[PDB]
Amino acid sequence: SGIVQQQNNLLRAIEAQQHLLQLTVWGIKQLQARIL
Amino acid sequence: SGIVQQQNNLLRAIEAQQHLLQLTVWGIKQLQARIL
Amino acid sequence: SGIVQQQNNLLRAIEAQQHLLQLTVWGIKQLQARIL
Amino acid sequence: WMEWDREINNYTSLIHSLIEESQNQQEKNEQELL
Amino acid sequence: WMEWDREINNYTSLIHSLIEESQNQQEKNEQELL
Amino acid sequence: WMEWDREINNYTSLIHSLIEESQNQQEKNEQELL
Repeated sequence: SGIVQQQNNLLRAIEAQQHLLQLTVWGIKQLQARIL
Repeated sequence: SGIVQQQNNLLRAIEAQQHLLQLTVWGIKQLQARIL
Repeated sequence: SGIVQQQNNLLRAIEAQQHLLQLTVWGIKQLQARIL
Repeated sequence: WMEWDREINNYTSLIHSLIEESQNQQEKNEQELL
Repeated sequence: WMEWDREINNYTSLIHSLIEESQNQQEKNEQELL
Repeated sequence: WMEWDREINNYTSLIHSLIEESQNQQEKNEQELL
């Protein structure tokens, strides 16, 4: 159970990081549009 | 098995995100070279 | 054990990536401060 | 920059599929535990 | 850009909590194995 | 920016090692299941 529980915690961590990844890409494209 | 299976799915997700991380760093260094 | 072991390896990978995520955000805000 | 764009979408699509596959296996694994 | 800032801190706080929760479950799961 | 560079490579090297270690444990764990 603790393993299935930990897996859920890891998956949620990856999904959270994925949002962060999208936000940094949005930041990069915004800055690139004005500097390219 | 489902746990080992899920672990594979998580690991592949992390590796995919790692590529994304590298791409954003490449974007940042490119923009930094021209703005520094 | 190998599963608990793999979970540790995944968690450390996510934490490492989180540092990378913070560093790219720092890079983005730095470049944004000078281009906004 | 166009290659970076395609590589950014390519990996984003693989990550979406893996996050979704994992979401499903999470439900299945929780079911199998019960 | 202010929304991006808040969204960046919002997800960073959720990731900190999940990394910390996982850190604890890692210790508990290692204990249960022994 | 030079510190950021070193910190970026430092974490990239730790992530490579952990992705590789995980890749190996994935094969070992799949073997142990069979």
